[PDB]
Order: sequence, then C-alpha cells, then structure tokens
Amino acid sequence: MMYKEPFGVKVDFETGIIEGAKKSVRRLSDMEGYFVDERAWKELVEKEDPVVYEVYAVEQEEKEGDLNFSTHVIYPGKVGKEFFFAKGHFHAKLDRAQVAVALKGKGGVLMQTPEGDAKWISSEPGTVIYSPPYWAARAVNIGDEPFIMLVIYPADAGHDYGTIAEKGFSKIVIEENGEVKVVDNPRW
Amino acid sequence: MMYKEPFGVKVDFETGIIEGAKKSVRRLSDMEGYFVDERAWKELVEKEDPVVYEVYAVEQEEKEGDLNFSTHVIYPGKVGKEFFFAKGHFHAKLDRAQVAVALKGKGGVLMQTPEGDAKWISSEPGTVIYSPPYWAARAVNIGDEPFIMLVIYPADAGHDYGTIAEKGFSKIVIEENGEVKVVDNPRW
Repeated sequence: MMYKEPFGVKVDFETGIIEGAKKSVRRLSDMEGYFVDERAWKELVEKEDPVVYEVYAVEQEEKEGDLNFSTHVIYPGKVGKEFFFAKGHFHAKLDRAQVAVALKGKGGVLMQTPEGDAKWISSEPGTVIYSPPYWAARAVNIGDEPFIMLVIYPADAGHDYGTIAEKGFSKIVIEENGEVKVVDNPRW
Repeated sequence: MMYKEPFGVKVDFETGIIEGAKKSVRRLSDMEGYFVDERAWKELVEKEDPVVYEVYAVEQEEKEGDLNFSTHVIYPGKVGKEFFFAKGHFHAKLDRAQVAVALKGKGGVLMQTPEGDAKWISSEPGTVIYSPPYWAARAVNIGDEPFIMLVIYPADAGHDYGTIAEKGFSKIVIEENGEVKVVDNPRW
C-alpha cells in the first residue's frame, strides 16, 4: 500500500558530509545580531568572515508522520568569549520534537521554550539529546575541532528563525580563563 | 510555552545499551514461525535457545509530532542458511516513517510494503536508512559481530507485529557457500 522508495545514504562521521543532501553554509557575516559582542563580531567578519556552520539536510515533502534528517557541522571558534553555534529555530508547528545524536567533537545543545526557559545538555559522541515539543535547539561547539550532530526531525515541523533572530537565547555559552560557562544572556 | 524536560542519554556504540531504557530481549524461542527452516529452528532452540536481538527503547506518550528512539542490537547467527534478524512490524498508523543509523557491525535493512514489495539496503556503520511511510522494516545481521542500529520513529506510530508474524517478508536473506543472497521467500 505504498510507494516512496526507501534509500540509504552515507554520512561521513568525520566531516558531516552527506552526498546529494541540501547543503547550507552560514558564515559569520550571515549571523549578524546573534553574538553578544558586536564589536568582536564586526572585527572577525572584516578579518576573516569564517564559516560558522554547515547543514546537510535530507528532507521530504511536508507531510504528517514523515521524517527528515540532517547533519549540523559546527566549526570551532569564538566571537569574543562566545562559542560558535547554530542559529537555532522554533518549529513552525511548535509541538514537533527533534532528536540529535553527537557524532564527533566536543559540544552540546542549548534549548529554549517560547517563554525563554533554557536548558543546556552537553553531548560527547554517543550521546543522544531529546529536544521536546515546543523547544528551540541550538548546537554549540565548545572545542577545537568540528562538532557534528545527526538531527532527525518531523518532515512537517517547519522552521521559525525569526523569534530567535530578534531575541536570541536567554543563556549564552562562553569561555573565561579556561572555564566553560553557561550564563545569563546580558541582553535579556 | 512548554513543559517536557529535555534530556540526554548515552548510547554505547559497542553494545547498544542505553541505561534506563525499556529493554526487550527476544530469544530464538520467541521467534517461532519467523525463519524458513523450522527443523533448524527447533534444533537450535533445543540446544541453545540463543538471544537473537535486544531493543533498548526510549519512548514518549503517543502524541502527534513527538519522537521515540531505540537501539536494535542484532546478535550474529543463522537459522539454517538464514541470518538472525528483528521481527519486523508495520506501524499502527501506517503512514509513519522511520530513520535508522548503523552504529556497529555488518548488516542491513529489509523493508516491505503492505502488498509485499520488498527492498534490501545494506548499512555499514555511518549509513542512514530511510524507511518511508507504509513500509515495515527488519534489521538483519549478516556478519559475525553484533549489528547495532539507532532507530528514530514517531511517538504515535505504534506497532503492528501480527501481519509479519503470519506472512513474514517476501524475501529472505541467506548465505550459501560464502555468498550472501537476498532471495524470494519460498513460503510465498
């Protein structure tokens, strides 16, 4: 009683690349307003404009019950004290969850509710993170190598980047004197 | 605007174990009628009754949009010529898909539509297999070590084991003289 063809694809656990996937590259210049230290942001864009992260997505038509998957490859770096991260988004159908599996590197996921309650969970390779319905997720790279996650999410979840674009997350992930810290975002 | 708490859990890529997960163990005796060679089945049950596979499942309430995940650990072995495999099931809400990621070992996924059209896709570690809406999936271990997959599926998909329990899959995965073959199931 069905129809779509099953397929397999290789995921390179070392680079995060999925051949034939929709590839999205976001440089620091693509993330204006995302980091707390705007002066440090401007300076890094001017000097280098580094790739912050790549997404390789395998997506289906937006149909209830179906599933998408992608890799998030967060490159290592900081803007001032603040580690490189994915932009983060809510789902357009808010009550969709997502599951993320760490494949490589040192990092974690910062998650937030629509009211701004945040929670950080670290993820060494092998760790699976459950981001429940109504939460937005942001992978963060706290190490010196690429941090790579495999993310599975419902095909009808959609994306809402705008809320995060304007308000950010209520907590930030920084390093000071070798101490990785999750602290209140000053701009809240 | 929400509520469930995010969590992370470790998955041991070598054993497939998830601590605190719902653990299901199925021995050969639990799989009567699943293998083509009933005499070889009886003999192996009598001599040893080996564990065929384990599932470690992290499941949510059955709610649209939410997600479950589990590991399938298929132990190595054969019943006559036929490799050890998971039972296989359709989803109770048929149009739910699933995504499986190979973590360890040598194996693949055999999939079938409600009309019995089957497709085999091998999966070395690193391979992601997409089982579309309406398909039933069965992981098969074609090697000499445990074959382990991480499977993500919708929390409201449900399980329908009965169809497969009575009819099986239209193809079987066997080895003859060192040749791994996917052939027609004689009993169809």
